[PDB]
Amino acid sequence: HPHLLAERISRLSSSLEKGLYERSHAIRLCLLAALSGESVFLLGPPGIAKSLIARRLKFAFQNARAFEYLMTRFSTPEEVFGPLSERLTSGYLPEAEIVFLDEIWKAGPAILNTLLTAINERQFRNGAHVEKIPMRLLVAASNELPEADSSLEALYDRMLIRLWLDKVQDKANFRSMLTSQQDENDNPVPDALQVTDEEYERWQKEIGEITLPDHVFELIFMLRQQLDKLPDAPYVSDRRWKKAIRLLQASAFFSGRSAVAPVDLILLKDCLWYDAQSLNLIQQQIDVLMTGHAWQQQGMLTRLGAIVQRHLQLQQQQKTALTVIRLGGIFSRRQQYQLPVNVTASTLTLLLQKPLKLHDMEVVHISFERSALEQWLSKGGEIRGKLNGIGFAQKLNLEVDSAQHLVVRDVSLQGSTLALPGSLPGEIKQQLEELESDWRKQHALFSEQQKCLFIPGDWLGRIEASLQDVGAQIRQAQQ
Amino acid sequence: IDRNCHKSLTHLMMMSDVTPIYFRPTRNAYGILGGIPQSEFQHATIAKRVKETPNATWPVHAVITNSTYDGLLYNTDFIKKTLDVKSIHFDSAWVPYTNFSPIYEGKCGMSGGRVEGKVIYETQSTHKLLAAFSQASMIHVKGDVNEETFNEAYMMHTTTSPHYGIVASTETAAAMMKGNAGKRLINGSIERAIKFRKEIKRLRTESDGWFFDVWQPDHIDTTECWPLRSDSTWHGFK
Ligand SMILES: Nc1ncnc2c1ncn2[C@@H]1O[C@H](COP(=O)(O)OP(=O)(O)O)[C@@H](O)[C@H]1O
Repeated sequence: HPHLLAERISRLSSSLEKGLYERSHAIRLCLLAALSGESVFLLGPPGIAKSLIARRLKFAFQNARAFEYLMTRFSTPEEVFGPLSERLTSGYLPEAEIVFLDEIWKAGPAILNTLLTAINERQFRNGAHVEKIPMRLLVAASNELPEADSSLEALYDRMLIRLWLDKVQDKANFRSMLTSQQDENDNPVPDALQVTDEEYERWQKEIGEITLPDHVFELIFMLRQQLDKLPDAPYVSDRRWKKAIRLLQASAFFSGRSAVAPVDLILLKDCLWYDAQSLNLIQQQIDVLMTGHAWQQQGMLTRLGAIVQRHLQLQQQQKTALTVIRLGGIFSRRQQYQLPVNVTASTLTLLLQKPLKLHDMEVVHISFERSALEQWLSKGGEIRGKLNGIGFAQKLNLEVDSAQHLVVRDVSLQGSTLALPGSLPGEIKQQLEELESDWRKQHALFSEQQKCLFIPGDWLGRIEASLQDVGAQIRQAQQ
Repeated sequence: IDRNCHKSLTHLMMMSDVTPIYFRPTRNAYGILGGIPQSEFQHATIAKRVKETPNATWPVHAVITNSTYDGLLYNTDFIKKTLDVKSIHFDSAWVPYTNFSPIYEGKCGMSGGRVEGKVIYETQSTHKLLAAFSQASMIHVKGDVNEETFNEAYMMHTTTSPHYGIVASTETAAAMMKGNAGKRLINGSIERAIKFRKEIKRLRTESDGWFFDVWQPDHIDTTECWPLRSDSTWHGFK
């Protein structure tokens, strides 16, 4: 049942896009805020399809009312909500569903005070008491930006989505747009794709039931701390973070998912900035976060770089000697330490060059105990080691060498430098396949949730390029 | 705690279960570390690294290396007002003389008055640039501290039989500087230092070849502390 919901939404927005080219980000975003109870703001020059999107989304319902109003410098509240006789609000805003308000940055002080109460509580005073408003989508467009210290910032800080529209730039998409025959006043939405009033009240409750994975909280909390490190970043209060959770839960709900997906963080690019200066800062930090901490992009770079450094170090170890390192600290006797990641076994064996006659017999390999080698090289004493891997741990005359080696002395005071038996090294290939397998696991999640309708198309060229860059580099060292 | 800390300050963080916050002092290319910028003392900076670093509360103590190992005094007139710390420490282990000269007013923690709600901690060395036996130090107090219970912590590192030969020489350093007969040693050391600075520039141009250079401004005619401005090239601090 949840899988069939993503197909019905994809077909609903298909007819809405027919007639407005290069405006998929301004139409698909308004559908998410209408089915979840959010708002949206537009900005740009008058004439980039800003009022038609408010009159196009009403055809996707069955009981929607349009309201295209233009705020002026001498506008009165009695001409916006309805003149009083108690207020004749027949087809305006208190009983409408989708209202449009253009040039909102020039109304009076009484109009702004009424728009703040119709968003948080969906109520509006009517002389004495208040009443509910069945508003589903709130859209507002303009052209200029408000002041830095004014009373108009109380409404801008409450809106969620801040769309950034612009004129057309592509030449291929302008040919059919210049001579379009699609009418903007008909009903291109079929009668089978329109939702009813019963399905709307049920979807408003199932949004809050979406679980919040632990991996998603690690990216949202990190993004909040990243914005605090930049003094030029816009100030975001706790009210925006509470409404941002509903935006991500509603996006994955209509995409055939039951939990919050990490790909839903792309919609946060239009919910933090406020002007043209902060526009290039919010879209920049999210692009690094999505291509650095979302699918563990940088998490694989800190491990691949260590393999390249380790591959060059093993070139002089894989003829074969054994260099003993000195452990740190202030001690009287010059203590020695074993090898770290090179050897890990407990009863490993050690070879030798010139053979000696120990205990009146020949030997070709001597094995030492890891639990006994760490104590003799630190606390001192005498070491005990068996011969040819058999017998008991007999005592030997082992000492330290000037070139950091293991010289085994016998009854004739002869030297014998010990060494470890040798085997793209095996350690490099073992550590590389584990990192390469993690890239396929992170790419498998991205090769399933990319069909989300609420994702901009221009971001697919940057997220996929970031995953292919690591894959092209991890396959070069294995050549 | 300051980033440019001494070996003694490292063992302090290893014996107390605290969460220190390290700063980022300025530096050049010759290796001479500058000082902590003024942006690290504002109110938007102290609580900035507290929430980012897990397991950290409001800082109740601040250690400032003033001066550093090379000898670079800071500006205490701006730290005592901007830095909102009720326990600001000044590591004055290299300047036991910022009082007996008028070119040091308002440059150290002892110069000025009692800051309301704060206290100045200075551990000036005694057997470094004075005249006393080894194993001697002082603890300056500018405000209100502890003494009854604090004496128990002092006895944890000091034996019950102190060596009076060091104590007699420790107070002697405070008596050798009192009066005009002691103030001539501070001003006399400055006059001999400025004279040595002028002899380097005199033997540099008149010489035929390379010669040593003193890290000093182009104008050293005055007798005071040369400030590090922003329109100079001798300090090289960006
Ligand atoms: N970028 C665009 N692509 C396609 N059609 C557009 C575009 N901009 C405007 N239009 C068309 O112009 C008509 C009027 O748009 P209008 O409401 O004046 O836009 P705005 O509200 O931004 O001034 C609409 O029916 C729309 O189809």
